[PDB]
Amino acid sequence: EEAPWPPPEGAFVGFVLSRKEPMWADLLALAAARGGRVHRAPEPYKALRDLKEARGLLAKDLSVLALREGLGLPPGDDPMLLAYLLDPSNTTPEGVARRYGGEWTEEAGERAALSERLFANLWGRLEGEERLLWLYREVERPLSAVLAHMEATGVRLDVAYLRALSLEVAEEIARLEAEVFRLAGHPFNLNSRDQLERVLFDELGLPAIGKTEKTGKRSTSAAVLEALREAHPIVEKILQYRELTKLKSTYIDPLPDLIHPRTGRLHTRFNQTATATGRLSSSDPNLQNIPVRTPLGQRIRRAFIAEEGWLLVALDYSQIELRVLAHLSGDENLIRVFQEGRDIHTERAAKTINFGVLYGMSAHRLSQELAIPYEEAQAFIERYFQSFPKVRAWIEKTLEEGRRRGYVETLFGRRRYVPDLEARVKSVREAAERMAFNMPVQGTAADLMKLAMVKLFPRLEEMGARMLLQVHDELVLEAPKERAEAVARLAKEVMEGVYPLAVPLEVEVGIGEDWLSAKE
DNA sequence: GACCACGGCGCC
DNA sequence: AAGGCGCCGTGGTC
Ligand SMILES: [Mg+2]
Repeated sequence: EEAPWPPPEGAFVGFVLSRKEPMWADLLALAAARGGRVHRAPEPYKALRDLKEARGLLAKDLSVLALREGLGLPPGDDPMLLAYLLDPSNTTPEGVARRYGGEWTEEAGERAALSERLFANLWGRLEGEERLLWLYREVERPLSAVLAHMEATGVRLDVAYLRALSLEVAEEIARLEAEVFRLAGHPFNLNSRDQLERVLFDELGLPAIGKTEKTGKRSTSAAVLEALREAHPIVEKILQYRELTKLKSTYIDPLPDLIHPRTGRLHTRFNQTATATGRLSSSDPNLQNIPVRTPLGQRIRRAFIAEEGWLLVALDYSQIELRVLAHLSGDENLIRVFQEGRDIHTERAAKTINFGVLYGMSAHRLSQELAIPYEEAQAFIERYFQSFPKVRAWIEKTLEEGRRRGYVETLFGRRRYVPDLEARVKSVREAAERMAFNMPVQGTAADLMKLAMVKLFPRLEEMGARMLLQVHDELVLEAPKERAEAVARLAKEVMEGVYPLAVPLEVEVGIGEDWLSAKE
């Protein structure tokens, strides 16, 4: 089938990177397949200019690499997206190939022919799946182009500020470490939970409460240590040591070393086929779990800044999952609460209760994750459902359907297969139930945010603004100072009106020089 | 160098 | 708020 480069327009592309991150990868090889032919590019970088779109497996990644090189090469069809819609457990090329009629190799030509062949089969599987096709055409496929922009754009980071902060935190860690070592009566590796275990529960003879899941060792987690916060001063130091080292090792130290030499910015990856619910994920590095709660966490978030002459615009959906719950269940009362613009919670304290049913929390975990009366905690949970009968009925209906079909679905029909709903082991069955009825909620919220990104992106391009980050129910944009206000106002409207529900969606928006101040 | 499992923990 | 994730250091292996 081998023919000379270039391929005819519309061909399926195959490509090989030196490493998984497209912003950092060397393009080792490039090929394309179509009409019973395969075309291999003599020089991949040059040949990249001959393509009009990236059609094939991992299309977005190639598109990002093209953007890095200053080329406009939007991602198109991608068999990975079709398979992910069919079954969100389809997360890798390896598995999708083996499942739908091929083998994922390390040769571009074969990857091109594979892309073509797999697209043929998958597109066949999606016939009759009207709603899955809608998600593909209206959400996933167009979203892939938005994600490519975000990845290639990156976000600015105050490196010098983080470098200075590292030295400050290092000294405080030293202070905690030396103190812990004194109390232990000896020095040990504080980073080793095994060594720590022995020191706390054997040597210091402190009470061992819970056990680890897989190996049944005596846990040293924060939930456990919290309880011993008064039973020994060493516990206090250990918990402070944990926060500082976690944030230093995970964010403060690594991030500055990841600045791209061409862009001068930090670039993450937004993985589009990585979760069981339809959410995006972020990696290399993960920019969806940057610290925000503690004082030191806030210091770190301040390092994410706007380019000179620009401002960050931060938009957050308010309680989107609860609003989705109101819609899906059709519960009159819950719906009323939002319609009348009242704070559902008043309708961390009583909030744990309201945000509690979204995953069926343990009535016992209410006296712990909220410190209540325990026995009396499992007594108010009935009133919750007494006032929201349609919610219980919805949960019940969801599970019943999940058992019969073998899957649950979001408002738009995104599916997740949950096979353990009839497991004969209680703990397993019940864990499965929690996954099952959470996904229509978390998944619908993901569908909505994705659709909002798809609608918003073209509007931002028109205004010379950029989309930088998504954090599940949040967006961070970057706009020129003279257009920031207009951008903020427009984005809010797009997000709030993405897909009208039985209840309004509300969005909080802020503008600032950095990620933290942009909220306040 | 590389991979993995685990406990642990950061965010939504 | 913390079902859904990704990264850390440790500990073990090849
Ligand atoms: Mg794990």
